[PDB]
This record gives sequence, structure tokens and C-alpha cells, in this order.
Amino acid sequence: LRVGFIGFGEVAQTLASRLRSRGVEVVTSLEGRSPSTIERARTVGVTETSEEDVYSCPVVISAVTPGVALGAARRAGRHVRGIYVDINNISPETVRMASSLIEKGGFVDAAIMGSVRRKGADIRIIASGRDAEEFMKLNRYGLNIEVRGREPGDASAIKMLRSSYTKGVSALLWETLTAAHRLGLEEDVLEMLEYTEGNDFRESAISRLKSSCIHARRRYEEMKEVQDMLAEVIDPVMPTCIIRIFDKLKDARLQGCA
Amino acid sequence: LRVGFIGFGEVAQTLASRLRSRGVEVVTSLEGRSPSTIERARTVGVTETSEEDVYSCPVVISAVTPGVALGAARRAGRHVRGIYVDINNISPETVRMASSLIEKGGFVDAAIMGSVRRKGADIRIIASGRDAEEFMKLNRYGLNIEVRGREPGDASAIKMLRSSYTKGVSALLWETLTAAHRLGLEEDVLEMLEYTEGNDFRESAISRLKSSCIHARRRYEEMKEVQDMLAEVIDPVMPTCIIRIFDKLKDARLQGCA
Ligand SMILES: NC(=O)c1ccc[n+]([C@@H]2O[C@H](COP(=O)([O-])OP(=O)(O)OC[C@H]3O[C@@H](n4cnc5c(N)ncnc54)[C@H](OP(=O)(O)O)[C@@H]3O)[C@@H](O)[C@H]2O)c1
Ligand SMILES: NC(=O)c1ccc[n+]([C@@H]2O[C@H](COP(=O)([O-])OP(=O)(O)OC[C@H]3O[C@@H](n4cnc5c(N)ncnc54)[C@H](OP(=O)(O)O)[C@@H]3O)[C@@H](O)[C@H]2O)c1
Repeated sequence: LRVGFIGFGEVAQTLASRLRSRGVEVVTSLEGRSPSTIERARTVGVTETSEEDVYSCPVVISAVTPGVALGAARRAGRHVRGIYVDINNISPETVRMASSLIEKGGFVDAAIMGSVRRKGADIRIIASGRDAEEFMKLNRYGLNIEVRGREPGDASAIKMLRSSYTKGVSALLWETLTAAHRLGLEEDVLEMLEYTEGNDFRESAISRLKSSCIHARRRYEEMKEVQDMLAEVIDPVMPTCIIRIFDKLKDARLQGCA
Repeated sequence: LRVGFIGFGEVAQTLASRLRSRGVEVVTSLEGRSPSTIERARTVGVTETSEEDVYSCPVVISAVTPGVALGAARRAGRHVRGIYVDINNISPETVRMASSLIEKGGFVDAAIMGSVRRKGADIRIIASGRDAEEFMKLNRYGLNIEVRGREPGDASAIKMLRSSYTKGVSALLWETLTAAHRLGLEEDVLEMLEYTEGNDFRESAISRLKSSCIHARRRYEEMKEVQDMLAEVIDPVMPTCIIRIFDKLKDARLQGCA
């Protein structure tokens, strides 16, 4: 059929390109969009149309910025009658609000579970909501979707919970290795760990260490979000310490000096 | 030659038994020791001798209790001229002080990296200090020693750092899964984690979770020690929150209840 995209950045380009290569007609509205967006669209060769025509597609995918997710849902919510797929990196609470704005359509919470830069359209996408199985039918056109949870908010929650764990582990590794570094024992500690944490441990370990530091500010903000989502369900103990570690984080051994 | 043991409890029995079966004469002093200790000694068949005769052995191993380690070193240090191997669970700084008490001998910081109970004499032991290589010669007699670090305190630090990391991950896992459970998403989070943490994750995680809950009381006490040990080297942030989780912890899904 036709799949319309709200926004046409990196995610929309990768996804649209794949769908197009499998015979799907992809459409987007370029009115008011930047030259970079207009160029990605023209590189892919998507159908240029009006906003309301985009909203008429049986599947509409919102791939804008986290800060624009609610506004896109509000503008689309007045017209979309098919399925509206929000694939933005937003919190479960924001997803539920976006869902309330889609008044006549079926809302699907999609969460990208990997790097679009490294995996392309083969990236694993999880989706939740009553209409998720309908979105998953796009797997016939080259996508890699899987249905998880039961309602909008669940897919984004799984992604947030996984990310929460991985950020906490990164913070723990940093504190552990800074102490090891003061004694000159970081390598020995890393080697004792590969004994019980796995074979490919040390590799991704150093990798996560470096990125946790480069993006300390961003990771800190992500942690405030996880603290809020967890509080709705439990009384969160770990985020507070993790945040303190990221607060501090503002040749891998060089990330350990202080 | 002759290996002397100060203290003759579970650790000493296990190691002495292995050494004896490989032809080493093992000796210890039973004066002032309890019935259970005298019994372990006679079950193994150790040579009963004077306190000073023990100190004369080329290798003297101190396997007493943490609260007795410094006193044992003070007494042995007036006599030992061979190698004094401290295998007690004391902080790295306590090990360094025990080292200063062996005034005429070489000191080796040995650290047991597993369960004596489950692995027996096959347990991996890491050892640090100038004379660590000399202690490692006992591998010829059935032990499993490996040299790490460079000076007394390094082996104990490495052990405590590994412990700090593995206990922190258990707490992070528990909190993440308990929140996931309240949303009915625990399996999804677990599958997403193995879909990213490579290794059999889901399995290595469910077991770590179970053990952490079963032994929550001991884990809590163990974390207080880790916190104190980390404090000798840095101003630790993570143990505070980790301790709060173990404070709470006192079919996998059953454990996720806060
Ligand atoms: N890239 C990744 O690896 C990745 C991974 C996981 C999740 N995500 C998520 O998926 C979403 C899209 O990511 P992305 O990298 O493609 O972003 P870009 O930020 O790469 O592209 C989004 C593009 O959305 C447009 N936009 C902003 N406001 C808009 C509005 N009111 N109406 C229509 N379009 C609007 C922009 O057009 P203009 O340029 O003209 O403003 C923009 O091109 C994000 O929410 C992000 O968190 C991305
Ligand atoms: N068991 C393990 O899996 C394990 C693992 C890692 C580290 N460690 C450490 O290694 C050491 C020994 O462990 P363990 O399990 O064998 O303990 P026990 O507690 O099994 O044995 C210690 C034995 O030391 C003796 N002792 C107490 N005060 C003494 C003194 N002043 N002089 C001489 N002997 C004295 C006792 O004699 P009495 O019975 O007469 O009191 C005692 O048998 C400890 O520091 C412990 O923390 C043990």
C-alpha cells in the first residue's frame, strides 16, 4: 500500500529506502522542511505530497525529534484513521500522551533496538499496542519488527529499562576501574572479570567506558528520565548513584584519571 | 619441604590435604585451638608442633579469621624468615600493615577467587608481592596459584574490585527486573538484554539473581566491607545505592517483589 512518513531524517530515510526497494510506495510532506530533509527524500525518491495526504496512508510513521513527537501526534491525530507508528526516542509516559492524541487511528509504540548507522533497515524494531501486529506486516517489505508487551508505552519501556541497566553497568565499571587504576591494576581487574562476565567482555567494556564519558551530559539526562519512569512503578534506588557517576564524567586509561 | 599453617580451619584443611597428598610435609600448632580445629588437623594428618617450629618453615600460611590476622602477623613476624602467605579476608591496607609486621621474611598477599567449599584445593588463588612467584611453586604440589599485581595488597584489591563489580551488577539487574516485572515486561527485558549483551545472559542472570536473594544477608555484610575497602582508595559512590538494594533483599519472578 502506501506508508507515509512524518519527518524525513536518518531513520525515515533508512526505513523508506528499504520499503521502496521492496515495492512499497513511500510518501512524505516537505513543506517547511530543511534542505537536508528535502535532499534525503530526493535521494530516496519518495513521493512528495501534502501533509493531509501523508495522514491518509494506512500506515503513518512519526520519525521526528523527541521534542517534536507530541506536536506531530497532535497535528496528525485530527486526520489519521489507519495506524500511527511513533518510533521516537521518548518516555513511556510521553508515548501514552501521544497515543491519546491519535483520536481516530490505531497507535503503535515502536522502539529501535540498535544503531541505524551500523545496521541500516535491518535494525531490530520492537512494537507494542493492539495494532502492533498490523505494523509488523511491514516485515514482508524488508523490515525487522517484533511485537512485545501489550500496550503503547511497553516497547519504549523495554528500551528504557534495557538502557537503564546498561548505563548503570557502565557507571559501575568506571568506578571499579578508577579504583583499579589508582593501584595500577586495571588490566588485572579486566582479566579477572572476563572469567565470569564472558569472552567478548573486555572489548565492549572499554567501548562503553569511552562513550559513557564522551556523552556524560546526555547520559545524565537519560538517567533523569529513567528515574521518573521507574518511580511510577517502584521506589528507585540505583539512578541516584549512577547520576552522581555521570556528573563526575564531565587510551581508555585516560578516562580513569582524576 | 615443609609448609606451616597458622590457623587450621576450612581453608587450611583443604590446602593442607592437597599438599600432603602430593608429598609435602604440612605442620601446624594446636596449642590453644578448639576441638573442631584439632579434629581437622588429625583428619588430615598434619605434623603437630610448636608455634615457633611452624614459623621456621620456608612457607608459612596464615588462614585464621579477619579479626585475628594482624595479631597473627605480629607474632609470626618476630620469627619467620621464609615466605609468609596471608590468605585472610582483610582490606588491602590491612594486608599492607600485616606485611610491615613480617620484618625478616617475604610477605605474599594471596586471595582466594572462588568457593573453597565447592572447588576444594582446585580453587584459583591469586598472589601478589615480590615473593609471589616463590609461593606459586606450590602449584607443583596440587595448588592453582597465579601471580597478579606487584606488591602486598594488590591481590586483595583485585579480589575486592571483582566482588564490588559482580555484586553491583546483581543489584542493578534486580532493580531493573523488579520494575520490568511490575509492568509485566521482565521476559522482554531479559531477551532484549541477551540480544545485546551477547553471552547466554538470560541464564547467567537468572542464577545470579537467585543467589543474590538467597544469600542477601551475607551479601549485605559483604558490601559493607567492599564499601570500606573501596574507601581506602577512592571516594566511592555506587556502594551506597547497592547496599540499599541488598538491605531490601533480606521461580525467578518470585525474587522481583521489593
Ligand atoms: N538515528 C538513530 O540511530 C536513532 C536511533 C534510535 C532512535 N531514533 C529516534 O527516531 C527519531 C528520528 O531520528 P533521526 O535521526 O531520523 O532524526 P533527524 O533528526 O535525523 O530527522 C528528523 C527529521 O524530523 C523533521 N522534523 C522536526 N520537526 C518536525 C515537524 N514538526 N514535522 C515534521 N518533521 C519535523 C526534521 O525536518 P527538518 O530537518 O526539516 O527540521 C527532521 O528531519 C527520533 O525521535 C530519535 O530519537 C533515532
Ligand atoms: N572458607 C572460605 O571459603 C574462604 C574464602 C576466602 C577467604 N577466606 C579467609 O581465609 C581465612 C580462613 O578461612 P576459614 O574458612 O578456614 O575459617 P575457620 O574460620 O574455617 O578457620 C580459622 C581457624 O583459625 C583459628 N584461629 C582463630 N584465632 C586464631 C589465633 N589467634 N591463632 C591461630 N589460629 C587461630 C581457629 O582456631 P579455633 O577453631 O581454635 O578458633 C580457626 O581454625 C579467613 O580470614 C577467611 O576470611 C575463607
